[PDB]
Amino acid sequence: KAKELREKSVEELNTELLNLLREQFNLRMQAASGQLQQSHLLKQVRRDVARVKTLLNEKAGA
RNA sequence: GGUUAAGCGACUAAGCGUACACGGUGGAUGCCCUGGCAGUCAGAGGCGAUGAAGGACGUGCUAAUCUGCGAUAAGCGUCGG
Repeated sequence: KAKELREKSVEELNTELLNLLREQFNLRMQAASGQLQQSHLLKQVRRDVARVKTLLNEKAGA
């Protein structure tokens, strides 16, 4: 996914980041409620957030 | 054969002893090595304010401990195998 995400800019990657944070919250609410079933989506979204933050820190200037 | 008298007198085991058979307990002996000990031949001889040694807390689909890791948290990018 990093190859696709490198095309995006600092804005439109922050938007992506915030959207994955919203999705992570919603998955957390379903999971904690005990009505998620697909328990593996939490690993998927967390690693996606880590990827977006890595690309942000790369494009910051360092 | 009957009665009496005299003499002698086996068989008892509440428990115990010894022998043998079979058991219980217990964890020696034998065999074993993912642990150690002593060295040889090579390395390396340091880490730390770019925050160490060592820790607390946390981190999973996780209830706990160990291992790894640090709010990007059993992990993120890139390059090779």
